[PDB]
Amino acid sequence: KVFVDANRFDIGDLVKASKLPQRANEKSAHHSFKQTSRSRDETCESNPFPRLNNPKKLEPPKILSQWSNTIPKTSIFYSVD
Amino acid sequence: MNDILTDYKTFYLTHSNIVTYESSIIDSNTFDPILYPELKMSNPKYDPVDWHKKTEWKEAGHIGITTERPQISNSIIECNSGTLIQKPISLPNFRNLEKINQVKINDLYTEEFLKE
Amino acid sequence: MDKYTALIHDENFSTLTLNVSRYPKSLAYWEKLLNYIVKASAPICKSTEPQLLKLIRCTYSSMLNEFPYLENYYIDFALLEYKLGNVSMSHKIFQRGLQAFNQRSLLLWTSYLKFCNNVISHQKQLFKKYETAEEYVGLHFFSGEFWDLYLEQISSRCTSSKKYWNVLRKILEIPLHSFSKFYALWLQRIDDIMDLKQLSQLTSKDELLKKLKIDINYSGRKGPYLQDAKKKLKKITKEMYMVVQYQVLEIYSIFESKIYINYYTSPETLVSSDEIETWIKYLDYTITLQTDSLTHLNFQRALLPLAHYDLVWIKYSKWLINSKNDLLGAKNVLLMGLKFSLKKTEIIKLLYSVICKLNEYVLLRNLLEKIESSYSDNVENVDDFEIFWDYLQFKTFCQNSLYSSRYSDSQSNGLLNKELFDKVWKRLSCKEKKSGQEILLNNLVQFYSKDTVEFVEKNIFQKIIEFGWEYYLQNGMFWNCYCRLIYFDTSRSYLDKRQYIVRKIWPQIDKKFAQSVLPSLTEFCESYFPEEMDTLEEMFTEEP
Amino acid sequence: MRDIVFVSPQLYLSSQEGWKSDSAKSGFIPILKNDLQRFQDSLKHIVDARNS
Amino acid sequence: QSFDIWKNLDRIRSTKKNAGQFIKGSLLILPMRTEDKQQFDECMDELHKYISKDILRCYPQKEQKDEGMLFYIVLKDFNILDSCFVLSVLLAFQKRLWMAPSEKSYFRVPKNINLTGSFYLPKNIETGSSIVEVGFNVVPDFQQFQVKACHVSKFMNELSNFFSQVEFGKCEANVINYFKREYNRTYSQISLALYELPLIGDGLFDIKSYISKTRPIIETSKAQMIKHISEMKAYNEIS
Amino acid sequence: NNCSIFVGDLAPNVTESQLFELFINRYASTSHAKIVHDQVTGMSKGYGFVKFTNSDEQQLALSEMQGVFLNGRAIKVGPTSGMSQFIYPVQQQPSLNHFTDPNNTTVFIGGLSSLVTEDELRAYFQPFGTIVYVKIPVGKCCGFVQYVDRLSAEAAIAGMQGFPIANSRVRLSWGRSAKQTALLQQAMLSNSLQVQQQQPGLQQPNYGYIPSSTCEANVSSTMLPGCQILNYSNPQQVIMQGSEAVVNSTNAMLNRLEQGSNGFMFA
Repeated sequence: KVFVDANRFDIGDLVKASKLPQRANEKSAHHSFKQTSRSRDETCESNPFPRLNNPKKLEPPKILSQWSNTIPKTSIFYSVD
Repeated sequence: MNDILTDYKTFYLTHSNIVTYESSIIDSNTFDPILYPELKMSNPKYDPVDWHKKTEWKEAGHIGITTERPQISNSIIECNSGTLIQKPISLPNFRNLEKINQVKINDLYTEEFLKE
Repeated sequence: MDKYTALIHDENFSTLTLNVSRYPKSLAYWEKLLNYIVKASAPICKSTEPQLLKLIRCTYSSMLNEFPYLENYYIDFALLEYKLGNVSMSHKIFQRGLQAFNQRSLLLWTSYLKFCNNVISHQKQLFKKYETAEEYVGLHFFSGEFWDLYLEQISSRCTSSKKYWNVLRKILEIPLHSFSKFYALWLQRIDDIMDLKQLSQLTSKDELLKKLKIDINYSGRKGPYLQDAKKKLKKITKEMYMVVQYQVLEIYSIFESKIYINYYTSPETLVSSDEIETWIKYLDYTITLQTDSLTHLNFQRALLPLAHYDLVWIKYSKWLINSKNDLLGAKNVLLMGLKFSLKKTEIIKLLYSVICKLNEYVLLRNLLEKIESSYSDNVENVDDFEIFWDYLQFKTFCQNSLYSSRYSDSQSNGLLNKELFDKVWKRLSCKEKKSGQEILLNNLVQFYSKDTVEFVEKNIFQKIIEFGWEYYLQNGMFWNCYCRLIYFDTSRSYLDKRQYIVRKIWPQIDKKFAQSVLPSLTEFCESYFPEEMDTLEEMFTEEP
Repeated sequence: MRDIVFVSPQLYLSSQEGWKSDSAKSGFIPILKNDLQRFQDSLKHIVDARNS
Repeated sequence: QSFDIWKNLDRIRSTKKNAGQFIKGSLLILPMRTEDKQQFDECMDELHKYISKDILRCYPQKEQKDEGMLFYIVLKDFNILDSCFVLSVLLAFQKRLWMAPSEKSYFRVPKNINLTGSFYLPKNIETGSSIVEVGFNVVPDFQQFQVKACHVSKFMNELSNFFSQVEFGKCEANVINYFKREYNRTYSQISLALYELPLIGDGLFDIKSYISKTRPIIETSKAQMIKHISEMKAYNEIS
Repeated sequence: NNCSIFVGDLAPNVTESQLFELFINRYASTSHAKIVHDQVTGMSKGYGFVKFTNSDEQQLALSEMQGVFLNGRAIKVGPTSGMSQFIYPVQQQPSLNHFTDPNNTTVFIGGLSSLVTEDELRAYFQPFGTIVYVKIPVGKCCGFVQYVDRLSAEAAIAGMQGFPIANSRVRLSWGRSAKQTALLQQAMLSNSLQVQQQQPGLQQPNYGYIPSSTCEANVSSTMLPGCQILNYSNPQQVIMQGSEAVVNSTNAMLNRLEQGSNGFMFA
């Protein structure tokens, strides 16, 4: 209802208005991946347990590559894989 | 100790009144027999009432292993920018910047049990 | 007919509304009903019926009053009211949303400030609102979007080019998750310097003259002078970068790489045993830093996923008690813990002691009135004994507070009050349905007087002997408590009470019922009556 | 508002006054007026377990 | 010093360096609770005979609980002495009902009692000890302030040192009714939360779907726990 | 190393088995291979990933498959992984001792007076969490307290530190189990490797369990999240958490006070 950026209330009509309707057939036949358009009607009954449906591990805090040589090379805990 | 404190919370609430209770409250050790038996359940030692050099700042994120983490002395993370705009902020004072890789472990298991 | 009349007479709307109002704490029913109401208005505009818009506003208000921890739906209804024309109602919805988390929710501050970047029409009020967000929520770990937005607003609105340096210098000491973008902005803005006189934008001139041994008004060849300035400021920034990098790397690699859920799902959800444990570990780390705004922020962040598990409520209440000596804060914590937690035993038991330390006992009586009226004066037939016993201790304390003593030796009447003994006897008459039977029998024998022990032995124990109920005659712990009542008298001698217990109790109990009494009476006889062991053995022997 | 009634089970199953209303009070669920008997007939077993 | 209110009032009038001027735009709200009304009425009539109507106002409740009343005491445009006097009298009276039912003096404070209370102030304060602020207040607009475990003279000195540093100003006109509505709303919410306490099991959680939603999951978690116990037993076995 | 190669522009009649046969067993050993198909249609999009163990074999396969005939078209098996300022942080390992293991939940206790028993030492460490064994070495004035939770070990070390047991101050640290100590003694007598093993996990996620929760004692459980669902028994099995737990614990502590006032147990 907020983060999908297409079911947004104030600026969702601007997203739904100019689709760039791809009057070229090659622009529609180029991409062959899924759209994954999340509708507004998705409720809490779908995906009840967020850990069984496989999540992603969060990204680490990125550091500057010019100052990457001063990282602590020894970690606190043993991390596997 | 938990059994004694729970039995005292059972007995004292059924055999005392506010007249005895309000005279027993002292401010030297904040002692209150209704609430003090509840906080003393978890830890056996409990005090009633220089932080960076203690034995709690050093093993905060991980217990057993001690380390002297680097910090900033004149930290401005608590002051709002409405007060920091009044004057220019001084240079950051540094400490413990020579132990960013050095960590020590009080290894008692090898020294007292393996190597006797 | 319009869409509102067709919405009333529709068959699905009544069924969805009754399934919502049948189980109000099922959030999926609320979301299906809300999506059906929004689907009923496929054009959403100001030209629709206000008789349906009032129903939409009442539905959102009921959903946000039933579930105030939903972060996205305050944003949804606030931008709905912004779509419907007005912004004062949207500001009221944002204010009650930020009050629902008590000013410590990062997403609502971020969405409210992205809203306020267009609607405020005033610069000083925007700066006061962003400084309020700075002093309350500005120490959040994942607040990169908030500080990026605030630096963007400073770089777009301010023309003096001084407040940007101040705020970015503050950010270079805060342990943020996305922190290296701010260091990269700092390093490319040091590169974007034009002369030496802009070094007064960083610090004062005396701090440059003392710590870095550099002067602003040093005239001459300022090329290598400014290059040495850049090198020394880059070295200081590198040292502070090592400090903040070690802090953020420690917090991530120990704590933040384990928590996968940071949002409020539902009161019906389940959170894994890893995440609860890592929230407790992260808050134990957070208490040690002793930064108060960050500590209250991280406790609110831990109240975000799992406020129904009641552990972080009691932990934050105990932290406000012992570490700060701010106990009204813990009282408000335990008051708001009643509105969300499902296991309301330990929070109310701690809140009793919190109220009793404050010496506000009319508030305690008004609180206990809500428990005794929540059952409609039927507290003796409750399944959970932990509610009734924690009620009964402090109700006995209140009855000792109001009424004076009846007995001698300054002994006030405990559970044997006219408003208390009937509630105990109403529970003891069930004998198989209500647990905690022997707890009262061990706690009604704690008076130790001459007339009060006789009073207790006359009201219940002689009445159990007179009726002859099967459950108390079968259990030997009942007779153990009855013998402990007489044997610890403070007025009788030893020989008279010993002759009493041996002669006029042990022949009274049944011989065929002694199979469950003898494991409970043998311990008492080995405890206090050593020479009376073989006498009791010859009474309960295998042959007549 | 016509053809509406505001009701919450938190004040009805606890048997308190003001459990139903016709005006927009904060914290009540709006249901239809003709289905209030269907709401009262649905929570019969909880009231029967509360009385007994 | 002594245990009398008026001697400490004379002392706090003497050596507080021209403390006769009141505070511009000053407001204080003390919500209190009494068991009975008839004992409260004589002390409140004596207080209105001592303190004027324009400075202090009183607000009753709606009698919803019928056992525990809630009375607002609003001190508006008050001086520093009348605030100390009113707070000393009310903090003595709302604890004398529990400690000393036989003393029978509404303006003489005994030695066995310690003054401990909680009073609200508006948010627009500027302070630039026994009275502390609170963290995580329950009121959206107002700030709760705590005093704990003091004698009479310490209460006088601490309240005067608190009001000599704080700076009030620009209060809203009908903020009293706003605080009344918000206070009644918050405590009606927690009273409804206590009303939700018997309705946990089978009442309003949709148990019929919640059992079937978690029936394989708890079984697989129990199988994981049994596998954890067996793997721990294999890990601790010497063999 | 796990070098990854991205094959692209494949034909429609090429499944994962044909890609695994063309990638593995040809002068290399591909560890994994997966063709990225559609989300709802099931057809392949023409792209696939192949992750091998060695980087040299994957580089040789990418150099040999550059332009090979793959189901009538090209293979395009060039590598996918392997001047920006932002790079992910990389770390080494602490070589897995018994201090730097986050799953290490057993506490080594020392400094005893060789006088405390096993049931009494159980009674010291009982309310901090559920426990599995309290056995101690004889004549060594030390012991081992293994919990199930790591937060329970944190609470035990944070509370029990500096607590004198029988007029003798305690020393709390970490340590391995008895079998791992015997393996370390057997590997240290010859001094060949002296390598340790990590303690096994919990096979997370675990929705029912609540950490730092103890229970000593039909069951009609509603499995509500505010209460407790499952728990570890006190020796050991898995028990469903009933409603009459605080009642049984209260009866047990009253029985413990009654049997400790006389001297039937010292714990």
